[PDB]
Amino acid sequence: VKLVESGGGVVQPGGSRKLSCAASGFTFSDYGMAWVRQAPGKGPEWVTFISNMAYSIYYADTVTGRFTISRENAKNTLHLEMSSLRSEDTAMYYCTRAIFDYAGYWYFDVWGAGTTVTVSSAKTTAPSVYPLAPVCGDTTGSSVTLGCLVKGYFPEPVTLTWNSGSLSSGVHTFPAVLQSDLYTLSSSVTVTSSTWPSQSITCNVAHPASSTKVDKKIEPR
Amino acid sequence: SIDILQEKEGHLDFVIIPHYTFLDYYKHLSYNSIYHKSSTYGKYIAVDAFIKKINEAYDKVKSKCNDIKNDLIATIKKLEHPYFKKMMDEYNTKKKKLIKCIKNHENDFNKICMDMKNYGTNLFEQLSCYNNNFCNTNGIRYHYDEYIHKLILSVKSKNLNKDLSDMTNILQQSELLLTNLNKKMGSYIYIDTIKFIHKEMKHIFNRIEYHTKIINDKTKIIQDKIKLNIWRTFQKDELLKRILDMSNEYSLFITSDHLRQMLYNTFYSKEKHLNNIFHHLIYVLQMK
Amino acid sequence: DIVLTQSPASLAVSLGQRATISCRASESVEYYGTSLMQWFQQKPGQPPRLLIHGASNVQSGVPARFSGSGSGTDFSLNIHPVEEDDFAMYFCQQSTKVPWTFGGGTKLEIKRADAAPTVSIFPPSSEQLTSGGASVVCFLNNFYPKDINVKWKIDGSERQNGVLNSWTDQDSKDSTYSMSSTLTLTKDEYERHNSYTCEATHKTSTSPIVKSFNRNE
Repeated sequence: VKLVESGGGVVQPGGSRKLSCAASGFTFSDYGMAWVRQAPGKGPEWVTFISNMAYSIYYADTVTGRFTISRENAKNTLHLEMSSLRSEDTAMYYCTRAIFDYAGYWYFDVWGAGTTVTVSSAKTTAPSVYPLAPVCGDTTGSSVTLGCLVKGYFPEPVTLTWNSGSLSSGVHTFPAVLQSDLYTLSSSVTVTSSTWPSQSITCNVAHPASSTKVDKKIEPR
Repeated sequence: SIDILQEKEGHLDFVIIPHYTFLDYYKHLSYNSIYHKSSTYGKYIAVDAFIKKINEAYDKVKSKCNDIKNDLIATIKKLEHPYFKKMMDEYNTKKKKLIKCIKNHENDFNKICMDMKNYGTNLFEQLSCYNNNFCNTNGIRYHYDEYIHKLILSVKSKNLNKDLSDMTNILQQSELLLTNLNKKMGSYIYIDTIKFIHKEMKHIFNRIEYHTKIINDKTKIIQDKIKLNIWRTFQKDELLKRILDMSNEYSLFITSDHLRQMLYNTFYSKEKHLNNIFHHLIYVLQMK
Repeated sequence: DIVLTQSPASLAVSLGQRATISCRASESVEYYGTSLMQWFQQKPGQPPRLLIHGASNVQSGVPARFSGSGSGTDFSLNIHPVEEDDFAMYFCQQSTKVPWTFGGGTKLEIKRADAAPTVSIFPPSSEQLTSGGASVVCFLNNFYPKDINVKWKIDGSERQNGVLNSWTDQDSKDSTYSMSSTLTLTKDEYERHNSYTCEATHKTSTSPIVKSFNRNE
């Protein structure tokens, strides 16, 4: 029983988008269907519902007049026409199958993997990659920690590796945070003290959208 | 429109005619929906339960009118048993007060009806066929046989035309007994109640006559139509339109059968009160 | 609109123990003797998964260790015994009145030994200074519990402005948490101060963990 959402991507504010959802593994026309969205770091928010034959259609007040749910039963497809997109509409959009329980209620049992809609005016910008070496005159320890700062890119994602992927243990790559339209990310690598700088450490950042790949070797201050 | 019914002495209930028809129409949709397929038959337990929860909820909204209804019963108690001016005005205000109470609980009644429409339309929407061009009609056939057929026979075994002839006869007799009855002092309170009860009885008669016409019209239409939707298949849309048409026919038929019976009982409860007052005039006071 | 308030916001539990999470509705979610309360489980980067639907109805395929109870406005999800795959987010949802609402969520996390954060401070890279910016980065790695407070101090005075924080989720293999704190100034501002400090407040010590450097030392 599968639900597959398509149509996501970047939309500029005030823009529109159409989302599709392909259903397989069941008789699509035998179920109510819905869209539920999830903003980054937030819980699910129900947006719209369509019954089996579209007799009942519901909307969240936050979406009312701007979004339109529809269905093509013969093609196993659920549609979502989005129209006056604001920054607040940025979310993972889920498609859900609804069961009508004979006690008189609807519940969502099957959900798809989702499709991301990013509502932003930001242009695609390659990130600035910075090598972070430790402070001077530090006390001797058994391990060193090095960093990499990835500033001002759009859109997500970026791919950050250490030594072209050969360094993975002792690695912490922090989730990207929005700083005035652009994303920023950080990563640290901790190795045994005696091995750095003797056995070199390089940060590698790939940003597919801007088709850039950048290397920044960490060198003592 | 509201119909007030007094089936037994001391008992008084009302029916919101459109609500009864509406609630019943959605009951038939729900059943036609689950009986269409052999795999959904076992859902009768769940459907019987939801419909029961809605009727009991609707009854809980009318049971919250019981104070004003019992106040009207006590006024009727005084009117029916004098053994009339202020009593006639007393009756009309308590009646208008009850009608006003039913209007005030409209929002409460409407939601239960709306909850039943949502349930009924949802079950019906879920009606599927193995081949949409060749939909089976076994559901329509089963539903008619088990919920409707026994009611058509019940109506055919009874003689409703005779019932109206026997009701006019009782009305004709009281009109004659009032006129061809020697005038007497102190009988005024009783003569006024008889003339009053007789009017209410003529009003009850007109309603029974109106409902019997619907029962007779619907009994032929149901029997004729059922023959055309029974031992065959339809394209899905035609099957659905055919189920909708039968539910409307059934709901109107059931509603007025239910009301004829209740009004028949109220014509005879009020007839018992005419027999008693005339008995008091002839025996307690002897008015030849 | 029905407001579903979930409690606690986070719950730490050990393997084999009971986890009881609760939900409270603004008004009755009952509809003809049925409490229309759904429960969902959600793991990072995965859609929600249905667990319970009729306040008490366990979905087919959902293991017997999950159970739901309550009515009206008070509902609870019970997981007993807790297993490795049970650490996730849990949301409640009502379908009695539209808009259909979900709770804020309860994160069920694994209990592990307290671990003091390992703090590292990084002055801006020379490359960033030539471009006119100056980000001071502070890494607070492998700590437990989750709760941590980071304060930036410039010449002993606290700086709240220009601070961006990022927090990892509970680690899959070690069950710890990590945090990144970035204080961003312009090169102009940076070259006007000498002492840069990040102070970490965490249950592992009453006194904060301080990491500092003096500009050009």
